Amino acid sequence: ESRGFVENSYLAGLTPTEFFFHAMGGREGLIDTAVKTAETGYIQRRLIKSMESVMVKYDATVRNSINQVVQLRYGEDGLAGESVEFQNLATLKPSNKAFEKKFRFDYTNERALRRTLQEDLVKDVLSNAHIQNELEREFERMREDREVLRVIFPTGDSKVVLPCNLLRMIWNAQKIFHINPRLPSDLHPIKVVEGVKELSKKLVIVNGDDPLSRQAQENATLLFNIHLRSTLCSRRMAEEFRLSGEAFDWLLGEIESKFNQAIAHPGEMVGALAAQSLGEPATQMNVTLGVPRLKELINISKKPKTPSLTVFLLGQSARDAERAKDILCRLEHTTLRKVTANTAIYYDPNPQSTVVAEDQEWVNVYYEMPRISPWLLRVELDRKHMTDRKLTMEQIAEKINAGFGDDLNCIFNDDNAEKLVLRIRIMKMDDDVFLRCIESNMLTDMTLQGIEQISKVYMHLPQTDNKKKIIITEDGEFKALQEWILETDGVSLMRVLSEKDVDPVRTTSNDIVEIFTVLGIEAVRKALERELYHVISFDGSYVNYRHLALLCDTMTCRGHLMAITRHGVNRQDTGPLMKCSFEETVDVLMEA
Amino acid sequence: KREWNLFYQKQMQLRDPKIEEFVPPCPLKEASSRRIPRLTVKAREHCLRLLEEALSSNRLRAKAVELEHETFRNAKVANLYKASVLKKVADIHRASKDGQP
Amino acid sequence: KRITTPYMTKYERARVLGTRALQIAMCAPVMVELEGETDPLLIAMKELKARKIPIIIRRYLPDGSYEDWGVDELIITD
Amino acid sequence: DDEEETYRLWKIRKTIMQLCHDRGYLVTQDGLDQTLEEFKAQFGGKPSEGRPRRTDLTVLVAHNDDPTDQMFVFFPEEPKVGIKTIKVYCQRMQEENITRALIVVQQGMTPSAKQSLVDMAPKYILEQFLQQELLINITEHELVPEHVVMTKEEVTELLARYKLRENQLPRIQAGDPVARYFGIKRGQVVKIIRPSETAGRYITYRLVQ
Amino acid sequence: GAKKSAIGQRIVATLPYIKQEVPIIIVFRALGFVSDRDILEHIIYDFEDPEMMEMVKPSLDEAFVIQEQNVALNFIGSRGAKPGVTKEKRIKYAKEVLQKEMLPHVGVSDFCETKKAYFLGYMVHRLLLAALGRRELDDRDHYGNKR
RNA sequence: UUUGGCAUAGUUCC
DNA sequence: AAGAACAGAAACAACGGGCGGAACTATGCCGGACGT
DNA sequence: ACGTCCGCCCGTTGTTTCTGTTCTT
Repeated sequence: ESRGFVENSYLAGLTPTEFFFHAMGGREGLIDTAVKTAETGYIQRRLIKSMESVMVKYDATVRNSINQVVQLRYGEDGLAGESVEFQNLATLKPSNKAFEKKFRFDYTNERALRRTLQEDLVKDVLSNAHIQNELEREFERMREDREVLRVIFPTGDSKVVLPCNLLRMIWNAQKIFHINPRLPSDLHPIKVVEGVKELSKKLVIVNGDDPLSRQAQENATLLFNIHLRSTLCSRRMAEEFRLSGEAFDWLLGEIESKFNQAIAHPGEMVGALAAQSLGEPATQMNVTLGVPRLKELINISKKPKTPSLTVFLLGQSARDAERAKDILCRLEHTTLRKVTANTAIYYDPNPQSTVVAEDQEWVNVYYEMPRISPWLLRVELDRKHMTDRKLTMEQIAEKINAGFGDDLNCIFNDDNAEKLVLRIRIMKMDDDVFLRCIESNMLTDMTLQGIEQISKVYMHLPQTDNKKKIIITEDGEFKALQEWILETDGVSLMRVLSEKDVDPVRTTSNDIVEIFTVLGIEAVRKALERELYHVISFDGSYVNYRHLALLCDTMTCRGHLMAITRHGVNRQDTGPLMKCSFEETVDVLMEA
Repeated sequence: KREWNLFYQKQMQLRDPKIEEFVPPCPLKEASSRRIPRLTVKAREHCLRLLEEALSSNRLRAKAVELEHETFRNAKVANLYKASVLKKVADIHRASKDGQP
Repeated sequence: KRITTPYMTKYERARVLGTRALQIAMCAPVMVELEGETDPLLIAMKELKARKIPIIIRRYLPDGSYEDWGVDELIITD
Repeated sequence: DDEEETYRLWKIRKTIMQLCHDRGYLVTQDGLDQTLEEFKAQFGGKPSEGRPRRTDLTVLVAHNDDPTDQMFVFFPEEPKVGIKTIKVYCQRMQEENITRALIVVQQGMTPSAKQSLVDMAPKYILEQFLQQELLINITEHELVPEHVVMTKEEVTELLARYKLRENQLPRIQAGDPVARYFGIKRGQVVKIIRPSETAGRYITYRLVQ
Repeated sequence: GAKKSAIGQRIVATLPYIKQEVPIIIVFRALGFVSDRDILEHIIYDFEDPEMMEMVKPSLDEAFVIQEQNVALNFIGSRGAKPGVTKEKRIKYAKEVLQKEMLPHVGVSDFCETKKAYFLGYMVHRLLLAALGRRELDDRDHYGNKR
């Protein structure tokens, strides 16, 4: 009750303290509503100015006002956004045995043949050999497509967005032609195979006959052709759908018509479309997400508000907590102040008669078997922090020797005694002021362990299917594994990647400038797309991938990061009249 | 700042007489070698006598020379080699307190 | 050798319809027998359906070239 | 430590072997795949006061299309490589009749040395790689799609097919990490092959400029 | 650097109508107090506080040079709105500022130094208490701190 | 059947 | 074994431009003194 | 009765500093 938990409902009413606390709660909502609007409008305006003149040319390429290629095919496939639908691939997830049983078309049992295919067709199937060779080649092609799919889509996601809804088209064909599923059909599986092969030739995105053009078309229609073959497999047609001749012909005609209608029309203003599509969710939008994150990603800064670096471990460190904690120790910065307990500066010229009575025995043992200055620098190390990081006094001593050379002296006790003692002596320029500078440097500059600029490192098991490692078993399924993943504060990507027992493939940060300077421009494009997808989908919202790809390509087209500001807008070699209308009019005009 | 290293090394030059040379002998292995930084025959015999006293109290001079020569080979400078020999003497002292051979 | 798409895009359809309607409204001959219609936009749509609009669309490729497609030759999608 | 220094030398050597294999030079499978113990045995498990002294690890290898065109991989023993070291290396290249060479640096090179490397560009080609930049292979990172260097015959065919002037392609800086990995000069065009979410594959092109 | 690293924290005062900052001991001396014992009587009320004494020590280490009221006033007045070409006028300007624009609410008469010193010592003492984590920092949105 | 502007304040809608 | 002049690269400090979209009422103000 | 004088971020550019080269003694 003291900190504001309203026990009553709106029907019973609120006691005065709960009334005031509720008003304090609602004020925050009013403030956020009145605050987000201007920033959202400004972000949308900047995006529109950035991509206002990007168009789809009659060449089918996507070019800006200076005829510089942005995408060779819009959305990497050449289709329009408003004509595509969610669909499932249905050949990626099934195991080996299930996949073979569902897509093989056994022509040997012959009782399933008599039950599903007609009598005049079963004799043909059992007699011919060219038919059998074609039917085996079809399954070979499907297996190769399955492997390609598993490479393209790790983590086993079937859901995909493709232009023609094949299952609903099949349902419509069944209802239109009054197909009875309880009777054998008159569809020849060879007719099915030949029809699909001929159909795939009429779905042309890249027109040409050179090897380059044929390769471009294959890349442009690979996924849809894989889906088409998976759906119109002959065994699936014979078992599940049970179509007929005229039904199959109508289905092929409808597929051609819909694919041809779902192709992007030249002249579209895809740049402005993408700007609006990515900026309209902004008005409804321990790290930063939402409007501030979008602002940072659009105008890239070298100092993000909450830099982070998710780290994946390679082997037994991923499972066993021992090496996990060991890597956690290796990757976290730690100076001497993090472990020291207390320090003091004494005046003790006598090696034997020591002002401090604790060090007597071992300091005498050290001095008995051999100038120097009479002053001292006695420090005391906290036992809890000393033993937490698995540190050793010999390690601290050798680090001090490396850091200062042999112009210092160091004598240290061991963990046997309850008091762990380090004693330092030097082997204008007066001693006391020099020892205070030695202590101050040795406590804020020592860098015993860890990587500089890496402040704090967490260590927690993942709970999401994108931050988990997913493998493919020997039986072909997808199995999800839980392995320890780290999450640091502060970024230094190169050192963490170079560290022993750290996975150099899946390790990633969220600083775009760092990704650039370490991995190039294509990696920065992919990472920028992933960060934008994460910030957009945190709210559960959906935005078509074409708009994300267009924004990322526009930002990373010229080889260096182009922040969407006056700097990036005027860096383009465009006409002065486009730049004058944006964040700098008179200066640009007078320069030109 | 990197100005600290310049300040520090200036103050240590201002801390000159010449560094003392090595002199060859001794029961210790390789004791004629000048290669260990700041080492001497007297420091090696003092460490060998410490190892021999600890092994004799636990109980032979061969084991004492092996512990000294191993530690003088592994340590960065003779001042750390002597401190690590005294650390091995303290570990033998915990073994004798535990009654272990 | 023409490589541009054989369909008439929505923008080409809109501009052709607007220009043909303006031409009709400026007292120009029609290429179809109007069955009672009087609105220039309706007559232009009827002509487009009949494939009798006498316009050739000049499509500019980005490399400076161009292609002339008659309305009769372009598949009318919508 | 000696173990850590051996590990760093081994990792640098392995990455350079992978780099040469990608650049088309002729590196055998056994050279490509060496275990840490095998490297310890072959060239010293003790670096400090041991056989591997950042020398004798230099690699001379011949391109698969021309045994006459060969490349060096030098390991300076100095944390700051200098003008005289660069002159020594260029003298060795001149006497061995070698055009191209790599130089892995402990910490860095002075700007004078870098400019003295740039000056002899038509005479000789030398590249600087830091010790930290080679402990990992940036190409193997999953964020980095496959890059293919395109010949000037394919660039011409591509330009003719799309009717593009080279100004109209996307660009990639000559200081890019992958560009330095492949050793690409200005005017060459790289090809990017990456899988796609909406098409299944997408081939882009970048101009080094 | 070495000297800044050893000093750590120093206490400075931004007097009005003065070009830049002034160390606090300089102002206290300009008020007419010379002995470190007296200045610490004005600032640290209970001398059995070694942490407070150590915190104020680097501020007193800036008094190694200045030791007299005349030179302290000169140092203060050197940084006026219009620096003078003479020295007596600068010293008179320094005294005028310390008598007219520094803490007007305590007093403006001739004998107000004995109370201005106490109030400035209280300001420094409260700053030390804030730095030691013994009192909560104020918030501007608290409505007792408004008019 | 002819045409003032600058500033400030309040309010409506996302 | 020493010294000087020059030059390339970098740390810190100061300066300048940038900051939502529409719409509707009302009220005050647009320079001051002077006498030949 | 007119006419004269009087509140926060981050891209540029400067200043200053710190090492490397080459010639000479």
